[PDB]
Amino acid sequence: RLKKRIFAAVSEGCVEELVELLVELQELCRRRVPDFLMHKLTASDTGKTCLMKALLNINPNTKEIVRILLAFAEENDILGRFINAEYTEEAYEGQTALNIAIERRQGDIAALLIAAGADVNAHAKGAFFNPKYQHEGFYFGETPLALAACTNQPEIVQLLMEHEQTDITSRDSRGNNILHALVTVAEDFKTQNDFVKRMYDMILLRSGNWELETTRNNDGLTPLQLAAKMGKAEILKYILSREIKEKRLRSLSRKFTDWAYGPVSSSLYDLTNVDTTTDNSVLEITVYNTNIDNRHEMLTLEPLHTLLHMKWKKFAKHMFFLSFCFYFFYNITLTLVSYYRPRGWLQLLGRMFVLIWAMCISVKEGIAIFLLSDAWFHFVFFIQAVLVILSVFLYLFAYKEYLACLVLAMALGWANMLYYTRGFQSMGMYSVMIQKVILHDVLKFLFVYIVFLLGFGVALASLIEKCPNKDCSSYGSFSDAVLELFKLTIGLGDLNIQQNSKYPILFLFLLITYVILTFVLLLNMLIALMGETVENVSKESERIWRLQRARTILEFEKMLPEWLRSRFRMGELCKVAEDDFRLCLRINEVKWTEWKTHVSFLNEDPG
Amino acid sequence: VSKESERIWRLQRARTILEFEKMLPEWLRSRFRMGELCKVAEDDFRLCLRINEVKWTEWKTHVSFLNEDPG
Amino acid sequence: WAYGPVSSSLYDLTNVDTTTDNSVLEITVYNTNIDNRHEMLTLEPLHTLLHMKWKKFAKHMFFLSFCFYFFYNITL
Repeated sequence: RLKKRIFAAVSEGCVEELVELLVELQELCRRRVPDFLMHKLTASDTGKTCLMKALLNINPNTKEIVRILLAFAEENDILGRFINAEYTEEAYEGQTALNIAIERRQGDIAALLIAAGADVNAHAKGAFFNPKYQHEGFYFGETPLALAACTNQPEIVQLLMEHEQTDITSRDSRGNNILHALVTVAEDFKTQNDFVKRMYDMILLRSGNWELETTRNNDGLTPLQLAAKMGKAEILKYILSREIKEKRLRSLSRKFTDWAYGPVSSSLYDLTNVDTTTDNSVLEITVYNTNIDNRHEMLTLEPLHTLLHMKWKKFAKHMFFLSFCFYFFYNITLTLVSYYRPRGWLQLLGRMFVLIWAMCISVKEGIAIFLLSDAWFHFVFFIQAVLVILSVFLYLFAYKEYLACLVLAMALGWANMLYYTRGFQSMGMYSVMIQKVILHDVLKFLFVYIVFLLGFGVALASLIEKCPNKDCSSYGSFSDAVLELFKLTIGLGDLNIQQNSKYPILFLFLLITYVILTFVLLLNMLIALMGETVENVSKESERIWRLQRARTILEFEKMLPEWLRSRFRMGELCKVAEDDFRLCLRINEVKWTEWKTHVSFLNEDPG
Repeated sequence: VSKESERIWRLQRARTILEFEKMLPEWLRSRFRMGELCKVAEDDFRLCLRINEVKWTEWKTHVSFLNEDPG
Repeated sequence: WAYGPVSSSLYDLTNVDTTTDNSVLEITVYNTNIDNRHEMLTLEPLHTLLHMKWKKFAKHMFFLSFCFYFFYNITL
């Protein structure tokens, strides 16, 4: 009944005199050696001592209870194993008094424990701090530094870094260091007020070198590629264009102004890990990522935009339109060889051309298809090529049923040219909105309409008597009924009433109701809906088209052999510091509002 | 209309849910019983429904809570 | 439960959960004389109560009734 009394007196905070008397009694009992104090001061079931039970429930009189407690612990020479005590439950392992004094936003007590000999590298390698599914657990970095930096306490970050025994480059269980943590936690502006970018900048500057932005966690990613894999588009915009104006820490930046004269200036970006020349750059990671849905804002940043534009107008234009010409001639050869079928020096060339190009397209699509909306045109290309090659196989055999496969393949190619219509911005937006429309509405409308068509078809075909003058009625079998309904929908047929029925007024009522239901209702309703969609799609058409063109550019860049890729090599070297020599990509600019005396630049005389 | 379509649809689905909940017999309804007890005060024991949340703007020292160690 | 920016509020359901004569959920839903039910079925415990009831049994019962109706109509 002593441990419980101590716990109650320190948690309730109703008085410090009670805990004073209880500690006096405890010392008197101890006067009759430190392990006794330990086992009588902590809870064995959950490892938690009195300091944690004191800091968890802070009352306006806790700064005295902490002082008295650690003073008593020092007067018996146990302060070490006491202030450094850690949980033992398999759920919050490793937690200490410092994590609790920081999570409760207490600064004074935080410094009080830091100065007394607390461990500043306490790894909270628990199951509540390294969770599996969110909303049950908080992952912050598992170090008091990262916990003081993720809950927006700059004062404690300064006090922790100004220390000596602390370790800034420590890596936790998942592999992350403090910068991977700040990248995994950064959310947005509308929901975070942009405090993580500032802590990133401060922590980076307080240790000036590339030691923190080069290490890899257990997936082999740096804070840059880690900000690109996840959708973090604000920290990426910060890191890609980070200009530092100080003198000694200028080699830490990624954009150096080097030419400025008046309002005109020529910034010189950096491309050391952004230009698809390594294992997984930031460009390839940004483009091929299909799990973020925020690629609207990540392919418009500073060097990525111009990198894509330069790659495009350097070789992707040529390769794209060359491939389009090849496809067009392949399809015209197909169409002519089919139309002029049999019901030579040049003809054999056409047939071998069709064969080899179908084989090539099928091979390429089978290769590219194993690696997965976004890429169904691969499926369409594959089906068309397979149809052509199967038809020619069956033709070289003793078969005449090849015409079906041939004409189906032909029609599929002519309807397939809409994929090569994405090379033109206007036409690209056009094709994208066509596909958006067929996804949005025509599918629902077709489902409903087929339901109605088949229902009323079987109804009308049942109402008809079987007359033995076969030209007596037109709604005969089920097929004829559904066909007459289709024609009367697209407005070609003829609506007559003397249909050999037995209840002709009922026949007329059903037909008029079908005509109403579709023609007046569904078509006009769908037209209004697709009026609603277009007003909302035209603003993202350019974005989705730009992302598709980026996919195409990076797909083409892989077909080239080694020496050509070494030959293009966007961007040229630029000595940046004492000895840096980083590749770069110059981007000129003009700004008429921010007038300033130019101090930082690489070259005095502008060129 | 597109701005109130979701509202009217949600209200219709609510009507349907509550319509279905009355067809079940007694013991099944006693078996589902959304939400679990939670001792709230000296002796309160009110049924409850937990709803987790995340807020990055209003920073404050936490004083009021039922269970000290988070689970 | 609050720890950092994450926290776990624990609402109350003593007269909001269709277990009495006329609760607040049933009164809110079956009321046909207000025309303000746009904003009353999106409040704190009502929204999640409806969502949990739905994904607990109304999904099953709804799809089962639809299947019964579809087979009845095809037989017809």
